[PDB]
Amino acid sequence: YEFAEKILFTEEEIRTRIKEVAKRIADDYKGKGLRPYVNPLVLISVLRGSFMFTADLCRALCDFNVPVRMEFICVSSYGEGLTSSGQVRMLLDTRHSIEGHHVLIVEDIVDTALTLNYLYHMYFTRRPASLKTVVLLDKREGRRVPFSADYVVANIPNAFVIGYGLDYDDTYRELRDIVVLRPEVYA
Amino acid sequence: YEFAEKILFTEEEIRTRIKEVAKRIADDYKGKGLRPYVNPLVLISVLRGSFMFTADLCRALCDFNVPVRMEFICVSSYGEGLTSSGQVRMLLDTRHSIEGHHVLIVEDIVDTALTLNYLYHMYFTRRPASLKTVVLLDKREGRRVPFSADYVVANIPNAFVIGYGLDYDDTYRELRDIVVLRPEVYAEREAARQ
Ligand SMILES: O=P(O)(O)OC[C@H]1O[C@H](OP(=O)(O)OP(=O)(O)O)[C@H](O)[C@@H]1O
Ligand SMILES: O=P(O)(O)OC[C@H]1O[C@H](OP(=O)(O)OP(=O)(O)O)[C@H](O)[C@@H]1O
Ligand SMILES: Oc1ncnc2cn[nH]c12
Ligand SMILES: Oc1ncnc2cn[nH]c12
Ligand SMILES: [Mg+2]
Ligand SMILES: [Mg+2]
Ligand SMILES: [Mg+2]
Ligand SMILES: [Mg+2]
Repeated sequence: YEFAEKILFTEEEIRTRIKEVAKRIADDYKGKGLRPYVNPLVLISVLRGSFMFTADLCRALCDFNVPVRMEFICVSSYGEGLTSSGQVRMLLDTRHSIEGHHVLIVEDIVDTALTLNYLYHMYFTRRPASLKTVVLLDKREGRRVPFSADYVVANIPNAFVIGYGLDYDDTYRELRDIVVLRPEVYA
Repeated sequence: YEFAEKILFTEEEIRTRIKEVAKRIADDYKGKGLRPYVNPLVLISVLRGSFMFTADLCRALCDFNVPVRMEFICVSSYGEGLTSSGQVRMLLDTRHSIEGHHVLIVEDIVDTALTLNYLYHMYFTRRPASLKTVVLLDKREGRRVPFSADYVVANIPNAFVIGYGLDYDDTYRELRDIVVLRPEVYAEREAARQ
């Protein structure tokens, strides 16, 4: 791992926390009567980074018997200095309607929050029975617009992290652990 | 699982198998000199069902120093049914070009092979340095079109399997094990869908 300045979390620590987050979620929804086919917890996994987080979480949720529905969405930048408001081009949206459904947006990391806030406001207008967010890493200090995630696996300083789905120039997504990219490397 | 007729593979087994499969891929691509940034093995994950196998496979590949670049594409065929629609819907293609690059398509299951047959043909014309496929499960007793994947984790009998990314009407994708869905469960649902 000589491209990393430090180890933030190992696969094990990540695993543990996810299970804790999943258990909290399960309790929080114990009342909503979530049932397969008719009333599942919809996970709108925001591609690409979220793919790894989403895979381990839906399984943790399953441990706690939470019936889920995976929706993968792919967004795209309109270009630098074109929106500011975090507007993104929807390349692939949910296959099913979220209207009347309990929805949970899944992101691997919230930093400036521009996109996540835009998405939250977007799905919010589609009238789901409820709408919350789960994010693996939260850079609380990086906000460019105010935004609070309902569930967070870990808060992190403003370091550039990689691994567990997170990349730098499309590299390192496959790492089992979350680490900090060495400044020597990204230079 | 009360909705299951049986469990074909548990999480542990799938885990060991993916591990062994990754070692093979590692050895096989050794001579290609895969390197991060300059020459990564391009993994094309076929959403949606491929998401889980893809997540665990790239990590197993990482265990063997295989640098990968991830690509998620989406193509639909069975919809929320039990049988192939026949047609394959290209809803999302690669972000970047695969030309000149070493590419490996990652699929959860190959049955009629209409999907992969469609994919392989599309990508072959784009001239990648190489193109191979890895399928978690092969229901070889189901081809509508011929297709031989370069890596198969497991062969399965002709039965509807769910779990580990694989669904029936967007359900059961989160299971840890791969199990056989009872026909009385989808039958009741299909009827409800009717
Ligand atoms: O709040 P922000 O400052 O936007 O930081 C977090 C976002 O950036 C990343 O997505 P990215 O652009 O890397 O897409 P990716 O998930 O496909 O890698 C990450 O994957 C989160 O979406
Ligand atoms: O070999 P074939 O007979 O083509 O069938 C196998 C394909 O069908 C399924 O995808 P589906 O269309 O169900 O979409 P999904 O991955 O999004 O569930 C499966 O996930 C493979 O893509
Ligand atoms: O530190 C970080 N690493 C990878 N992707 C992101 C997104 N925002 N900030 C990031
Ligand atoms: O057994 C099966 N379960 C889920 N997807 C598919 C596609 N082909 N065959 C299926
Ligand atoms: Mg992201
Ligand atoms: Mg990124
Ligand atoms: Mg598929
Ligand atoms: Mg399917």
